[PDB]
Amino acid sequence: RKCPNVLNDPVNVRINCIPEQFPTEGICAQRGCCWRPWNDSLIPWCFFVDNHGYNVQDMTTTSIGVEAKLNRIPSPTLFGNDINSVLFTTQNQTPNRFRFKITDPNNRRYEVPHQYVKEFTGPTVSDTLYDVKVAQNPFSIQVIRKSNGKTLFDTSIGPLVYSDQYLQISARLPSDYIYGIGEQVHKRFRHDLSWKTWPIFTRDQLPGDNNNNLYGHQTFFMCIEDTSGKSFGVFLMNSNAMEIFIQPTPIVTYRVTGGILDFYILLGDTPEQVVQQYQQLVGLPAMPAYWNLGFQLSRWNYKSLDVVKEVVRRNREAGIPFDTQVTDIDYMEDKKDFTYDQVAFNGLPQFVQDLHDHGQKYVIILDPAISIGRRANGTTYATYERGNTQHVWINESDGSTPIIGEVWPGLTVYPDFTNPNCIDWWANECSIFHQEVQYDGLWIDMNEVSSFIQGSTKGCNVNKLNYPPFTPDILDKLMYSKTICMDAVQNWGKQYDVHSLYGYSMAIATEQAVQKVFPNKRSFILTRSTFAGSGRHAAHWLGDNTASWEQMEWSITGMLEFSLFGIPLVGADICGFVAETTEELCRRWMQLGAFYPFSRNHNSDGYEHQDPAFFGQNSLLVKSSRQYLTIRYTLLPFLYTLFYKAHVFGETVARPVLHEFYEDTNSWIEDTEFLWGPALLITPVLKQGADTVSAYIPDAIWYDYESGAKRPWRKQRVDMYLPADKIGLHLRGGYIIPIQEPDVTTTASRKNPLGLIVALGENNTAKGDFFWDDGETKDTIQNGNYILYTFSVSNNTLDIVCTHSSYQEGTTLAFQTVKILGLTDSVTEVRVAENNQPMNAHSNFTYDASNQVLLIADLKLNLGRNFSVQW
Ligand SMILES: *[C@@H]1O[C@H](CO)[C@@H](O[C@@H]2O[C@H](CO)[C@@H](O[C@@H]3O[C@H](CO)[C@@H](O)[C@H](O[C@H]4O[C@H](CO)[C@@H](O)[C@H](O)[C@@H]4O)[C@@H]3O)[C@H](O)[C@H]2NC(C)=O)[C@H](O)[C@H]1NC(C)=O
Ligand SMILES: *[C@@H]1O[C@H](CO)[C@@H](O[C@@H]2O[C@H](CO)[C@@H](O)[C@H](O)[C@H]2NC(C)=O)[C@H](O)[C@H]1NC(C)=O
Ligand SMILES: *[C@@H]1O[C@H](CO)[C@@H](O)[C@H](O)[C@H]1NC(C)=O
Ligand SMILES: *[C@@H]1O[C@H](CO)[C@@H](O)[C@H](O)[C@H]1NC(C)=O
Ligand SMILES: [Cl-]
Repeated sequence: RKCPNVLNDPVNVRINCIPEQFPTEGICAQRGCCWRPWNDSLIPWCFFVDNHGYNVQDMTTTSIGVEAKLNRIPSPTLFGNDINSVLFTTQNQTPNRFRFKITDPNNRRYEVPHQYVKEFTGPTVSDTLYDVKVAQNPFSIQVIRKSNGKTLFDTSIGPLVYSDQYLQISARLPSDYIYGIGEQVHKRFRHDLSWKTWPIFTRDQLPGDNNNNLYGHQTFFMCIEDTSGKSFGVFLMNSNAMEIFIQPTPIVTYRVTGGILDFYILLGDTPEQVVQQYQQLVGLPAMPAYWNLGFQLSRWNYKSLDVVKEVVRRNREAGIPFDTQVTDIDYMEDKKDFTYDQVAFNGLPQFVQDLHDHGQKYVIILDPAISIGRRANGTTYATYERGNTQHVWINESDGSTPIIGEVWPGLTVYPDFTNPNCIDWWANECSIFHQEVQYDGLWIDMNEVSSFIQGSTKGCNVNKLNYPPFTPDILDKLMYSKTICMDAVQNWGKQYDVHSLYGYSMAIATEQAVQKVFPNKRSFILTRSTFAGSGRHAAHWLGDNTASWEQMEWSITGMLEFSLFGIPLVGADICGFVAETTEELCRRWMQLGAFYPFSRNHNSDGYEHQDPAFFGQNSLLVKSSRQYLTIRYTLLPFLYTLFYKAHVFGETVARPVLHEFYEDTNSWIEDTEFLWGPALLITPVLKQGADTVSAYIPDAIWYDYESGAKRPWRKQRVDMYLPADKIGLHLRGGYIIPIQEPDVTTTASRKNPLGLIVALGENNTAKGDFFWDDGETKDTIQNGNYILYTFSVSNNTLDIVCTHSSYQEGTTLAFQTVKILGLTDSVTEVRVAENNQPMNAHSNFTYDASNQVLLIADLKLNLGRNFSVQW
């Protein structure tokens, strides 16, 4: 009896027993599964029922959870090499965090050498939010929210399959609303449940309208259980190539090509809390330098320093705020790291001095792969000589011959960033180069790792690693496609196991380079490839996008997913990397892009210039771009405080509407607009030819940003008028945000007067806060060298409370302007008290009753002190 008892079984709960090929009766019979072909090709024709799996043999309680020996039910194999006996272990890590793993007690299988996640042995946790039930015949696990008895994660729906190069487990989930998994192009933030496959294996590929695995390896996803906001997260700690399959019910199935099963289930009262718990586990995001938040200009192939200078000149002339000039691989001599082109980039050091004189920053690209060739003068490439002497390279399977691939400079060897000696070499290369070219930050690219020859110069050995028995739906269906051989050797292990950790290890390595090059500074690291917890070391951008309306639209989902992944400094190539942009598209994308946490206009090789001033000093594009970038720069104290909260508490920066308005099921699918923290709603034009956007307005009071006027919209879908020069910007009632008088660089804006915008809620209250430090020193938060404020308004009294003050230079700044929105009662008098001394009349205010706005001007409320302001 291989089949269910009823002839018309529930099809949505069929678990595919022939996941990898078109279903045939013979293969189904040979695998011992149930054959029932269907109306279509979405529903499985061959499925498992209870034919495969494991039984519990012995189970005992430990001080921190459970341990069960599992024995395999003696059925036919799927892909060979079954592990007959397996050890199931659980850990009640915190009240919100549950962990289980399934290992081989007789063979120490590959485990991810994560540099943050720690060994756990205690302390024993008395009151957990989760209950865990383990069924014995067959083996299954149920994770239950104790408060309402709701099962969150239920594996009894399918078998445990555990074999050397194929691991499989499924879980039924309690709601139809799931978010996360990457890096792929999802198009929609909320997951399509209709039989979708998501492959995960770091890969250099242009994002497009398909399910390809792209640059990062992110298994995390979360699920909102109900309108209460209760939510949970599922994280698999495994870096092997895999597929995540989603079907209606919903059921999620993992199909993984190696390693162990090591799952974390994370409970939260809200979706934001789930994300916070996730970051608590894998590592809180790095605090960026304040300048990282400035607008960046960039393109592949400016071709000469003369062109770079002209681009800089024209955008300065237009008054485009921008902190940073980025230079791509053309700055190098013949695309070799740690060189610059003495011909086309003659005078580069003096150009960097000019940037620095204008208070601007210079960022360079670095690729991991090192040329095996000579320099242009015929001399040895010292970077390679020194790498050879230090034995820093990834080796062939022989464990002694460096593997040769190909990238930009030609044939290349690959640093093993997991090797301590390689980290030192790299730090030393960055330091040597910084004496020649005084760059301020680093963009680390092609670190999947990418290769333009398949596997290596010698091809690949035909073995089980380069050609596994199960191949997930990865692009090309070939493990070593666009990368190095699976049997290549690193300090952390075989490429088969550690491939997806290359970008992760390189960011760690480059973080240590930064500490050598810029002692005790944050600098900037932008990475292409990421793994779980990469946000602790770097920023990310969505990679090599295209100049189309669709790609602009999809960038919001892309951004939001990385927020979930705890990589808050994220954005897309504004105006589009591949292809020529149009004036309309670039103007719209500049508006939206001013509100990416990471804001950079970047262009591919050979297409027309798309920096803002190129469209004309008097263009509508320059005017619109200058205006929204000035708004961005004005809001940087607010944005920066969000990054402080991400770094310390795991809160998101660019935030899904769902995170604030989960009580409203309309927010569950909302992905064409987003929030900065809880307080600012950004609604872009995303369709060619449009001056009107169908927008969902959540259940809050909203004030138009530019005019302060209350919108007559609440908890409704509106047709928002947004003509050519307008993007939708609304402030939410109940929040107080800090601002600073803007300038064209953050270097200048940081010296300017501060202000506060109070957007009053329904009961005329509001709250918020403000973090301020030197903007650059690593560990200011750890060492307590910062200023911290809370703000609170009720009944026409603003309280400004300094809860921490240990940054003397911050003290030279002052709040000089207070704006109150939605103020319904007239103002007779404004009074100010400092440090609980008596109130003095303040004469400079304007009460606009038509607009309900109170402007209080010419204040001098110095940072470091407490104030009260009454109207
Ligand atoms: C902002 O200012 C407004 C004034 O415009 C101010 O409103 C007042 O608040 C108090 C509450 O602190 C109200 O007093 C309550 O009145 C209701 C009847 O209307 C009673 O039910 C309440 O008694 C209960 O609660 C007490 C505890 O507060 C218990 O001791 C008692 O046994 C009862 O359980 C209570 O007396 C007052 O009526 C209003 N006035 C007006 C005009 O509405 C408001 O509190 C201020 N808001 C903030 C944020 O501070
Ligand atoms: C890759 O191959 C090189 C040898 O070509 C290995 O280099 C050794 O590195 C250690 C330092 O850690 C030296 O003490 C040895 O002398 C080196 N061996 C030789 C023969 O030069 C390197 O360890 C290999 N890397 C990996 C991870 O396999
Ligand atoms: C598929 O089959 C079932 C009964 O076997 C039927 O209810 C359903 O309508 C069929 N699907 C279609 C679209 O014909
Ligand atoms: C007060 O407002 C007036 C009106 O603009 C202005 O001229 C004056 O300089 C302001 N500032 C101070 C500090 O009083
Ligand atoms: Cl810095």
